[PDB]
Order: sequence, then C-alpha cells, then structure tokens
Amino acid sequence: NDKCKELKKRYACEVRCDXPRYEVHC
Repeated sequence: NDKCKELKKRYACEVRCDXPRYEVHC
C-alpha cells in the first residue's frame, strides 16, 4: 500500500489516500 507514498512523492500537493481512492488536491 505504498503507492500512496509514491503518489505523495510524485505530486507537495495533498494526496488523500482514502481506501482505494486517491484524491489529489493539487
């Protein structure tokens, strides 16, 4: 479940990892 971290590194814009949802506030 580190894809959350990967996204947070990529995007810092707030990536909301809510279960299977990744809401990117950018």
